[PDB]
Amino acid sequence: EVQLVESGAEVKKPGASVKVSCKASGYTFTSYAMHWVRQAPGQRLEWMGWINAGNGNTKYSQKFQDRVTITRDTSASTAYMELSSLRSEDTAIYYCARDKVDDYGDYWFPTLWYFDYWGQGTLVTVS
Amino acid sequence: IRCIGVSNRDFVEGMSGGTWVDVVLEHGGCVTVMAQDKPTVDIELVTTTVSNMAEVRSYCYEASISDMASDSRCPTQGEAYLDKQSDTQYVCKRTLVDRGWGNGCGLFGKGSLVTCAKFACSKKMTGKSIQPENLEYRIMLSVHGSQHSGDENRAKVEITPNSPRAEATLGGFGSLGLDCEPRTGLDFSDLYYLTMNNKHWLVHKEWFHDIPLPWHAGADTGTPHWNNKEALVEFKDAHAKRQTVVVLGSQEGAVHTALAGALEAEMDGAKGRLSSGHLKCRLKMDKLRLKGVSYSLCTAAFTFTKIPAETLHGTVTVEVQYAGTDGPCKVPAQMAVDMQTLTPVGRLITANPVITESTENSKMMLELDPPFGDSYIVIGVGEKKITHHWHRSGSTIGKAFEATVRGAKRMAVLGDTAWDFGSVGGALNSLGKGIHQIFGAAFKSLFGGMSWFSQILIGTLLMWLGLNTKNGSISLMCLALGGVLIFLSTAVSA
Amino acid sequence: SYSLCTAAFTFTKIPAETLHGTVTVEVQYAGTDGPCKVPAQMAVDMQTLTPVGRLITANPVITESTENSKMMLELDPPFGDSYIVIGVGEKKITHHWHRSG
Amino acid sequence: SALTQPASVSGSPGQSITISCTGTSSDVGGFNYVSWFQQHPGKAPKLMLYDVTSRPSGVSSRFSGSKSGNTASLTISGLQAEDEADYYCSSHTSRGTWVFGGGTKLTVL
Amino acid sequence: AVTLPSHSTRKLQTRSQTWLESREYTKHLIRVENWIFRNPGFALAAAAIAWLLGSSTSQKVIYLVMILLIAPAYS
Repeated sequence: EVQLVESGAEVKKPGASVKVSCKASGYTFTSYAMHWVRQAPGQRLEWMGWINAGNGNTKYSQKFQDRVTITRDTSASTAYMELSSLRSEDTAIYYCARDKVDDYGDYWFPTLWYFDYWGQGTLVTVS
Repeated sequence: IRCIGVSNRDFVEGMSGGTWVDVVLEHGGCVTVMAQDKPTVDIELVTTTVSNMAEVRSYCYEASISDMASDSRCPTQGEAYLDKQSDTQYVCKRTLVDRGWGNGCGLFGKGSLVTCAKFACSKKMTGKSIQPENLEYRIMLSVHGSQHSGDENRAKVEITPNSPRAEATLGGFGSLGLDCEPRTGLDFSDLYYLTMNNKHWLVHKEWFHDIPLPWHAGADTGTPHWNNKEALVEFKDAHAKRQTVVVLGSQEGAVHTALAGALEAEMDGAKGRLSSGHLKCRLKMDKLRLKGVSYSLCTAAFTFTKIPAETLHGTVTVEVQYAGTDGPCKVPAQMAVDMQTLTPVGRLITANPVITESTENSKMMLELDPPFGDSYIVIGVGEKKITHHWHRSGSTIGKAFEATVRGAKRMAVLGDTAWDFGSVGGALNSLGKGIHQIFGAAFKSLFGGMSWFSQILIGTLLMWLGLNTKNGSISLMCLALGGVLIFLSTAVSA
Repeated sequence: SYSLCTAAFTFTKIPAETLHGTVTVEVQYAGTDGPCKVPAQMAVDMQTLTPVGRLITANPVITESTENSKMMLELDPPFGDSYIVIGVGEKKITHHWHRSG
Repeated sequence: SALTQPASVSGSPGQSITISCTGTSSDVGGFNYVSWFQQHPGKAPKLMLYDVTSRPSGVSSRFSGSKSGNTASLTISGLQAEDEADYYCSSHTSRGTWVFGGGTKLTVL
Repeated sequence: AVTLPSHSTRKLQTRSQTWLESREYTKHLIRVENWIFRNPGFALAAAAIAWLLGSSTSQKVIYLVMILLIAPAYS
C-alpha cells in the first residue's frame, strides 16, 4: 500500500547538518504532499514542516523558519529535509507524512484529514 | 401557580380544531393554556442562554499616553521623521509650525514637526458575536394543582435549535408536545454581545461597527496593534508653535449614554445568559390526562385561609384547606349567582380541581374567572358549603377593549409575529402574517432607524399631511402611516 | 431500495447554510445495518409531516457497516422557516432553518 | 501554542476515558481542524480522528471525538485494553501551521 | 467624538425596558428646550427666514418648527 520510508538511524556532531530523505512509495506522488514532524522521546511533538510538493513551495514553523531547507524531486519521488546548524537539543526522530494537495496543485487549505500515513522514522542524535 | 399575578400573562384557549394552538411565549409573560378537556398549563420563558461566542474587535474606552518625542526640521528639508514613528504603538501628525529666526532654521517659512506619543490603553470594550445556532432557550412550565405555595406538576424544558422539538413528562398528566422555534425569535446574528467593565448587553451589527474608537481587530493578547488610535487623541498646536498632544480620557460614560437603545444582558461566563427573548412555539397537547376525573368528590367542611383575591387579568385565586374527609377527592368549585340554585356560571381556570389527601393538609387553591357582575364563589358540597362574595367589577366591553389594547402591544412588539400568536386552523391568519408581513417588512425598510422623537415628530408631520389637502387616497395612507408611528410610540410608553 | 433504514440519528455538526440557498447536514445513524437508506424531509408542519422544498442531493443513503457513516445532504428549505427532519418514523433529531426572502 | 494536553490517565476495561485538548480561538475553537494521533511507542504514529467526529475507515469504531468552545475530547469506551498509544492532539492553526498537543500518556493499569 | 449611536440608528423592542428608556424621551427634549432657552434671538431670526419662504401659513410653520429643531443640535 502507501509506503514511505527514510534514512535509518543516524548521528551528527553538534553544529553539523542532517539530510533526511523521504521516499514516497505505493501511491501517486501527484496531488502530492509531505510534512516533517520532529520527535524525540518524552516531550511535545513539534511540527516544523513544509507544505507543497507539486510546485516545490514550502512553509516552515518560525520555530525553524530559517534553519531547514527542503529539496523535492519527482524523478526519485523524494523530498529531502535538511536541517542545518543542529544543536544538542534537536536529537529527535523525523517522520515524513502527507496531507493530499487540493486539485489545483496549490496547497493552501488542507484536507480535513491531515496525516493518513507516516514515514518510517529516522532517529537523529547530537553529540 | 408559576403564572398568576405577573400582570403580563395571557390566556389562550383552543376550540377543539384538534390539538393545535401555538402561542408566542415571551420572557416577562407567562402564557396559560386551557382546553375543553385537559388540565391547564402555564408556560413562561425563564432564561435564554447563548452558549458559545467568538470575539470580534475590542475597542478601548480609556486611553493613556506615554512619552512624547519631537523631531522638528527647519523650513528647508521639510518633512520630519522621528524614528519612534513607524511603529504600531506611536501616533503622529504633522503640523507646519511657526519658527523663523531666533531659533535655528536660517530662513523663515515654518518647518514641519512630527511630534508623536505612545498609546497604551487601559481597559477593553471587547465585543463578542453570536450566531443563532447553539443558543439555548430554557422554558419551565407548571400545571395548576393542589400545590398552594409549598414535582409531577412543573416541568423543565430546554429547547435548542439543535433540538427544536421538546416533549416534557408530567406523571399522570401528559406530554405537552412542544415544537418551538429557537431561531426566528430575536433577530440574532445582528446582535453582538458587548462587554464594558463587568457588564454586558446586546447591540446591533450596525452600531457596533460604527463606534469611532481604537480597534483591536479581534486580535489576541500580545501588544495589540490598535487600528485608528487617532480619534481618541488630541493634536493641538498652541498659537503657531510647540504642538501638544492630550489623552482625551475615559469615554466609558460616553458610550453608556450613546447606548440608550440596547437591552442589557445579565451574565457572562462560559456562556452568555441573557434576558427578554422571543419564541414562537407550536404547543401540542396530544397527550394530557386530567387524572382527577376518576376520583370521588368529598363531602367535608371547607375553610378558606387566605381570603380570595383579584389578579390584574381578573382571574381570582382562592385557597381552600379542609379537614374531615380522606381520599384524594375532588372538590366542587362552581361559582354561582343565587345561593339558591347553583347553576354554575363563569368559566373555571383549574379545569378539574383535586386534592393530594394525606392527612388534614388540603391546600388546593384552584382559581376562577368570575362573570362581569356580582358573584358568589362557593366551594362546598351539601348544606354546609362555604361561600365568598366577589363582584369582579370589570365590564365586559371593558374586557374586550382590554384584550384589544393588549393585543395591540403584542402586535407592536412582535411585529409580524402577532399574527399566529394564538394561531389555530383559520387561514385568514396566514393572510394576516402575509399582509402585515409585507407592510411590516417594507415599513421597517424605509423607516427603521427612527428614534423616539423621530417617530413622534414624523408621526404628526404625517398626520398634518393626514388632513391637509387633495384626495381621500394618499392623504388617507399618509394619515395611516402617521397613525402607525404615533401609535407605536404611544405603545411601550411604560 | 435499501429498505428505508431505521435507527437513531444524531447530528454530528450543527448544520450549515450556504450562500446559494442550501442547508448541509451530517448524520451518524447510530450504527445499525450495512448499505441501507435513510430519508429526510423539509417539514413546515409538526415535527415532520408533509414535505416541502426540495432535496438538492438525491437518494440519500448510508454507506456501510459499523456505527456511524455520515450522509451529507444538500437541502434547500422552503422560503420560510422549517424543521429539517432526519427520517426515523419516530426517533429523530431536527432543526429550524429560517431561509430568507 | 503547544496545545494544552494533560500528561497521563487509566481505568477498568470497557470504561469510558475522555482526553480533552484545550486550545485557543486561534486554532481549535474557530476551526473544525483536530486530530488525535495514536502513537505506539517505538513505532510510527497513526490517524484516529479526521475532522473530529468522523473516523478513518481502519479505526476501531470504539473512538469518539467531540468539541466545545476550545476543547478536543477523544472519548473511548468498550476498551479492548491494548489501546494505550500516547495520544497527541494536533490541529491546524489560523496562521497556517500545525501544532501538536502535549500528548497524553495513556495508562492501561 | 462622533458617537451618538444606538437610539436612532436602531432599537431593540421587547417586553423589557431598554437601557435608559426611562431617560431618553427626556434627553432629546430638554437639551433642545434648554438650548432654545439660551439665545432665543436665534428663535427670532429663524422665525423670520421661515416666515418669508413659502407663505402658506402652514408650510412656513413647518419651516419654523423644523428650523428650530435642526440647530439646537445644530446638525
